[PDB]
Amino acid sequence: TADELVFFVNGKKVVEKNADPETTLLAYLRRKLGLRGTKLGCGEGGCGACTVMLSKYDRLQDKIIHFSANACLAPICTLHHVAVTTVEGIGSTKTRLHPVQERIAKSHGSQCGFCTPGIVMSMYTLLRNQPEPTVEEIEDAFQGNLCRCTGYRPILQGFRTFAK
Amino acid sequence: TADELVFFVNGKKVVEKNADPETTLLAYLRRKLGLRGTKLGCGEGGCGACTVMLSKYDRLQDKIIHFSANACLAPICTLHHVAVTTVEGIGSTKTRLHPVQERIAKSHGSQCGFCTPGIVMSMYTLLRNQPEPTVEEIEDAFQGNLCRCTGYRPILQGFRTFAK
Amino acid sequence: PKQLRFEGERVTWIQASTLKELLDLKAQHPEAKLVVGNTEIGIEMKFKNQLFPMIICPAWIPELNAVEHGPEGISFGAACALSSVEKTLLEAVAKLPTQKTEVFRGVLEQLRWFAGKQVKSVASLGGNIITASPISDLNPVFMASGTKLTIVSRGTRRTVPMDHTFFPSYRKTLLGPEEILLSIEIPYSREDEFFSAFKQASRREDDIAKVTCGMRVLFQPGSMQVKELALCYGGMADRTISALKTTQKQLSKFWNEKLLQDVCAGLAEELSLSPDAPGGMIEFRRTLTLSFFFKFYLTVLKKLG
Amino acid sequence: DTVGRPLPHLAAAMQASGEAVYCDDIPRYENELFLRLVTSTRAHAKIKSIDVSEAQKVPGFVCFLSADDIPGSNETGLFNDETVFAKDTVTCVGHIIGAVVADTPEHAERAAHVVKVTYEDLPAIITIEDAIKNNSFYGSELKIEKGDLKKGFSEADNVVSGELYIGGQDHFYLETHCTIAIPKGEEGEMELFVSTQNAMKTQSFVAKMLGVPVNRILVRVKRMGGGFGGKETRSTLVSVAVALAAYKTGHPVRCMLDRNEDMLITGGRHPFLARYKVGFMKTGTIVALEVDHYSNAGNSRDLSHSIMERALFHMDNCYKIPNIRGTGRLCKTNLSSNTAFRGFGGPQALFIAENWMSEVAVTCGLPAEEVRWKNMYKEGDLTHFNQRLEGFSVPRCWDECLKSSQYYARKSEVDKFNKENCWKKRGLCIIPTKFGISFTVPFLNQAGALIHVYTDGSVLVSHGGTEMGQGLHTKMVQVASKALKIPISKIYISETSTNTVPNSSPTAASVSTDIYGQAVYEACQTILKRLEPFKKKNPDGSWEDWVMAAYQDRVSLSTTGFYRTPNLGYSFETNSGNAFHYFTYGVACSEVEIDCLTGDHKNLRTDIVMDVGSSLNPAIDIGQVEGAFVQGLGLFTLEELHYSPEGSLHTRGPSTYKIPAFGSIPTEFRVSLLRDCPNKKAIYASKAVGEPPLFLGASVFFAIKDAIRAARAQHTNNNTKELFRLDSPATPEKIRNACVDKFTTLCVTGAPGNC
Amino acid sequence: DTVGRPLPHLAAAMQASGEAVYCDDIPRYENELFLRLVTSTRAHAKIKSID
Amino acid sequence: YTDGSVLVSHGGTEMGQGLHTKMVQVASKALKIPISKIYISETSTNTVPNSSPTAASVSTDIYGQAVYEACQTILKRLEPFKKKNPDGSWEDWVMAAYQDRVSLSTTGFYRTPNLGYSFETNSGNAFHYFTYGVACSEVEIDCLTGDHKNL
Ligand SMILES: Cc1cc2nc3c(=O)[nH]c(=O)nc-3n(C[C@H](O)[C@H](O)[C@H](O)COP(=O)(O)OP(=O)(O)OC[C@H]3O[C@@H](n4cnc5c(N)ncnc54)[C@H](O)[C@@H]3O)c2cc1C
Ligand SMILES: Nc1nc2c(c(=O)[nH]1)N[C@H]1C(S)=C(S)[C@@H](COP(=O)(O)O)O[C@H]1N2
Ligand SMILES: O=c1[nH]c(=O)c2nccnc2[nH]1
Ligand SMILES: O=c1[nH]c(=O)c2nccnc2[nH]1
Ligand code: MOS
Ligand code: MOS
Ligand code: FES
Ligand code: FES
Ligand code: FES
Ligand code: FES
Ligand SMILES: [Ca+2]
Repeated sequence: TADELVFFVNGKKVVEKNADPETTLLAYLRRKLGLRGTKLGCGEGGCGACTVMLSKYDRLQDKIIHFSANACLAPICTLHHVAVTTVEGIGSTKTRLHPVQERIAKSHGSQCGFCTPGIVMSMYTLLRNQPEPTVEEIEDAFQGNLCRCTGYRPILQGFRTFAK
Repeated sequence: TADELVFFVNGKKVVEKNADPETTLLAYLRRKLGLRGTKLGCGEGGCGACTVMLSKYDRLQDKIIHFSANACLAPICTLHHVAVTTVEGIGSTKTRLHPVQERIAKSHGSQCGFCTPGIVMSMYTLLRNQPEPTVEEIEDAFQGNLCRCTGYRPILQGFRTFAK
Repeated sequence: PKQLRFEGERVTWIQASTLKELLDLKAQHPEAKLVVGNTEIGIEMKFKNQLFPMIICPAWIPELNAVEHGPEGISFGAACALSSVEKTLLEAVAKLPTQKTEVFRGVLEQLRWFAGKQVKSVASLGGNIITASPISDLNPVFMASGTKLTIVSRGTRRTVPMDHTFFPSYRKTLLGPEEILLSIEIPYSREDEFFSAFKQASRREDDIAKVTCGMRVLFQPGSMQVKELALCYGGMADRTISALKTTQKQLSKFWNEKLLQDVCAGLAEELSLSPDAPGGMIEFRRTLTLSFFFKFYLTVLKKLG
Repeated sequence: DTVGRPLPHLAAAMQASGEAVYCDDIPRYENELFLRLVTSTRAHAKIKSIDVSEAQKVPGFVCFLSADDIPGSNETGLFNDETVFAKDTVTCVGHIIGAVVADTPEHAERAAHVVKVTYEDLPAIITIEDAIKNNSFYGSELKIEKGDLKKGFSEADNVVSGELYIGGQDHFYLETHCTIAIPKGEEGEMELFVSTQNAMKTQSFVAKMLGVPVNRILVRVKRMGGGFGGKETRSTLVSVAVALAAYKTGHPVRCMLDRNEDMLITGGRHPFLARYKVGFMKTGTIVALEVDHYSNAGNSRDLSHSIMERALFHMDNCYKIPNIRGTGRLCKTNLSSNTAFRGFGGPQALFIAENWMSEVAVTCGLPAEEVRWKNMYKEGDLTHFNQRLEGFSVPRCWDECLKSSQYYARKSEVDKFNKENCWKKRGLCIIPTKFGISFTVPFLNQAGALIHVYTDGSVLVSHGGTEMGQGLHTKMVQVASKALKIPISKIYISETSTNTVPNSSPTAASVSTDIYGQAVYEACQTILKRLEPFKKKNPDGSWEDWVMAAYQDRVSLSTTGFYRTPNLGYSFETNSGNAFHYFTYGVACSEVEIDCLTGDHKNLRTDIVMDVGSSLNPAIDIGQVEGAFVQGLGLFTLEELHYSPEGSLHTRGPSTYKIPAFGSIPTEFRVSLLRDCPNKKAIYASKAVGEPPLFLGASVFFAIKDAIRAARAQHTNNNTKELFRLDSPATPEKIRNACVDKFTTLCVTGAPGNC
Repeated sequence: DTVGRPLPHLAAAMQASGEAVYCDDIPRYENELFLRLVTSTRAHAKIKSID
Repeated sequence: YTDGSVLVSHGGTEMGQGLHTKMVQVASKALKIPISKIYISETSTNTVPNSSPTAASVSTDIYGQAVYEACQTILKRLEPFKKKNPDGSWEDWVMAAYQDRVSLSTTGFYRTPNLGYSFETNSGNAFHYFTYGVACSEVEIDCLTGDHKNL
């Protein structure tokens, strides 16, 4: 005798009738839902390759709140009545890229590209909280995202255009 | 609340706790058991591409009886306590070929090779009932087995080597 | 919000809707593990291969998520995310007099280069405090400031200032087996009261040997004569520790060069490390403890001077 | 025609959208299983037993695989000194012993952890000093020796000598090792999908283990999320194990390593210990130099030998040294085997060099840029392995970098700051580099291509190189389009596979664009020659017109292309014959501020000028300048690997091992490509950019060492000609410890001492 | 040199054993779907609707 | 490959007629190596493009010529090493040619000569050659049923 876990991913309702307490969101996304845009880099919260946006009603603030999180650490069992947005939630070369995706691509902010969905989701999240951030706000958004390829310069530069 | 279906394939117990009366042994073997040497050529009993051997204990004869059958038409629901043998139960190039498999190959009895497992199981089933059969019996073995490629002569010739 | 129960291959998970439910559940299964952000328990389960058969998530409980302004300080529920703690403190700092926000500003300095946004958005206050890592960056600050801890079990409630006795041994706190941290009030600083917090910018072993500190002086009114002094350090032992021998010696002494020499002599001895202490970096760690105090000394003189 | 144009990485937009597929992003077969490796917890031990009782009870457990399950051979590795699975003895902590197969990777993890291995410890050797003491080496000493050392040491005003250690490095490719093996079921056939830079040795090694011909094994490599040399060889440790599980079960099997397994198992950059002795004039002119290099090679040979060779090739950096001896010894230790890492022994030898160079300047009391400039090769000069330097463009990079960095003016701002500030200091350093282009093994300097043109005019290029983010495929496409005279949108590269281009060299040594570029180019030339008659009869026709006519005339629209690098073959007996085809050059200027009380530092500004000949893609190439530079800043300043006494790696993820982050990069980060210098050795006059700019991150290291000399002048003594050992990485610990003052000595306390 | 010799078909042994993989014998991906054509029952006709 | 094993790929597909068996026999003969060193896995658009269907009975003719050509190319390349080492094995010449940065991979191609019939003018060859045969059969019919046996 056990409850159903109900949550949303890129706007679609997920009802999981047999949630295992030990299931992380990254494992569910990739291996149950088939959305492999979100990556495993470390499994320990350091690199942000598994970065998603989460949205929930904060029954206190009023407010739907939007924030980022590491999917490799997020138990799906915390996520009852929570909304997840992944890289595929924001746009695609099949329909239209999100402006975040287009800019990091055209600015040479992407090499191997493994770190890129994470950074796109940290940048996407900032924009949902602050559609006119400062340059300082843009840099600190990525405190939790690592890139081994680019030396970071081109990423910040492409995104400065979102500032003011 | 519904009963378990218990048969055997290639000596291995299958326990199907949820048998659909509509499931054929051909579909179950290929699509549930992962055993694809038994083939679909018609779904109506005329080509024998799907030929398997079945064995049951006869309560009366004592005797375990062996016969051939078209897996495309055999409901798995009729197979309770029946033992199935397919082309992969009798030999393989990874272990050792059964004489039948070796003979049809070396006689040039196999061109595209699609009818070959079913022909093998027809011949294997004959030999399992009559270890030294007649040339007459050899041929009637293959009444419900079609081959589009060979013109049949090499199959029969390669297999005559079992009479005498 | 109704309580939810999930069951896996090895683990039972209970999503508590209500404070009363949590305290009943913890009374029945005092060995049950709470999980809020999982930024610590997910590491233990994955990497240290701990199994916790019974998990209670108390994240939905208002209280535990409340932010309360009082006359002594700003109180945060234990399930509050470090991002919210951070947002509320920054707001307090921009709005109040410098002299009331001395402690809020060392909390903020420790949060500065702490993980990243993903971690801070889900890591709770309480999880940090009760994890009691030797290298927690917040525990030294809560200790040096006497941050008050409201602690509750089914039919008990107590509020205790954090002090050196809160951490008896490696990764243990002075909570009985049925108590939960409810809330944490981070104090305004008073007249004649100055606070600094510092950290080593190298971690190299999973939970040891990264120097981190909260430092607090309160002077007699209008003076440079010490009334209270607290210097607390992570990364110098298997727990957060306070240099109490050293600081007791400075009571009623004056903020000067001899005070500087006496504290540093006091520290070199009281926090001294075996040539074989876990973590290595024996001389660097000794030098940081003294060097972080020098910085505090010079800063305090500037807030005076 | 897009060559020379800043065209973004072809896959960039799909990478940003999460649509770009990496090995583990590949959907699973309904029957696909998961492998987890079982690995030594001991540095050197005999295996007494393995008990899998408890692992057998984990839901979904399939099997435990060990050395005895192997049909072909248990003998593996580039030099045949490794096991696939350790048999009787383990010889490092990540040493592969077996593998667990299960139905989920969660179940494979859970089962592997509960496998009981019983051991009996054996005397271990971990450090370079453990190994020298025990003469535990691979092979015999290697050497370049030109001139008379006892005699250069005798015309010499000053002789300085010392020891220097440089720490290793983890590749930290964002995507860890990953293989999928699909057993076909017929004839031994198996198709593998792998994050590897070396699909040929993956193919050979799997076939060898299985005891089947190479022609049975297809390896396909679409992309890696990073390689950095760490996937040039050690990928086979995963690939071979997963192939064996595929063989044994007859099901598809995958494994992607978790970060902590990856850092333990698959090795990294070699730690080097150097002992050096330099002789020089009061002038700073170098007269003799002797260096003995010791690399920590770990528990198998791998690529260690040729790493040591490239090191000795780079021991001069950019400096004419008339008398010179440099040896190299490969230490055999109980650690994970170390491997290729961007620069490939180059950054280490080149660091050792700027180190003694920095001392020469200090000893002579002269300005660093002067002692470096004075000692620089001149265009035409011979190196110590006797190769000539043609198009030696360092002096240009140098003068331009000094000017564009405003070096002389900033060196004064720096001295002004050091006078005004007691507890923080600033450092400034301008450092040159040259890096030799070619595999050091002549037979790896070969490359294939295979081009088809389809009857719509669409073109599929296949070459032997792999995409790991460097934009190889992008550059191959810009070339093919240039050479065929059609837009890039008509051309496509899908993947790398052993069935389209056989016998490929790893994608390594920074030469892929040169050698696949040539292969591709030649295949395009063959195709254009086949098309000439149709161009002739229809001069206004379109490419599609000529293709259809060629096809209807039964002219073949598919060809191989190939390239060998000419006139290569250096000798170690004889000390002669070209080691390299050419050299890439650059200069970097960096400025830092150190906090002398904490050991923290800020990277304030860096200016790089790099000679990359005529750039195929200025955007890709600048991007490589930047990323290589930032990875060398990691090596020299941040990245520190740390082991227990008994040989076990403590630093096994991002919380304990620190690669550069967003906020680690210089506040002002400026990179220029040297204009107007056509390179005639390589495709369309371009130069290898991959590994060359990495050692330029050492300019941050030497600016920090400069900041420290300024802190020691302040608090420790009055000797401005002092020499102090600063090892690499210059971590906060090393920096703080070096700024000797009232705190490091005791005080101030009042305590005598110092200082 | 086997040119001119009665060499058996290279795959015949595997065809006899049921190991030779024909197109439908290829394993399915976990998410693999199946298609069934919808076909005219009239020799010549306008399609007026499909429900 | 460097173990001396050969992978052959050609335009033609296997449908039971033993095409791959006959390309293996041709390539072995052309290379002068045992058939057991040569393998053909399958036919694909990324190895041989723009292929004709395997049809008109000509697959052995035209592929066997394409295979032969490419085998000749390999022999020409392996020649210098065979000369340098007359007494060694196939594997020795192959490894030798690899270390010497000789390419062990090539395409072949073949275009049937002198074809091209005109329906206006009624000239030019339609065919390359003709295959011929004769059969004699005996049958017995049942006049009362319409049945028959082929004797
Ligand atoms: C990448 C990364 C970087 C980090 N960097 C730092 C850093 O720089 N400095 C630092 O100090 N920390 C750091 N941390 C630690 C982090 O701040 C703590 O992991 C986190 O705050 C724990 O909170 P949580 O909600 O995630 O705890 P959980 O993992 O959910 O729980 C942790 C522990 O607290 C208990 N618990 C939770 N709430 C209560 C309660 N109300 N009463 C009693 N027990 C409770 C649980 O039982 C468990 O034992 C880092 C972690 C990560 C992943
Ligand atoms: N983004 C990215 N850039 C990279 C690497 C990588 O793995 N990812 N590898 C480096 C190394 S070690 C080398 S030699 C080259 C390899 O390819 P090239 O030969 O085309 O430059 O890329 C360099 N730049
Ligand atoms: O096997 C290798 N041999 C080499 O000589 C070499 N040189 C540079 C980079 N990788 C290399 N790899
Ligand atoms: O276009 C074709 N012309 C032919 O003669 C032919 N012959 C046999 C099979 N397909 C064929 N196709
Ligand atoms: O030679 Mo760059 O791949 S290691
Ligand atoms: O020519 Mo056979 O395909 S009609
Ligand atoms: S995978 Fe690295 S933080 Fe989640
Ligand atoms: S692009 Fe490779 S890690 Fe960022
Ligand atoms: S498939 Fe033809 S008889 Fe069963
Ligand atoms: S061999 Fe083709 S149908 Fe019998
Ligand atoms: Ca190396």
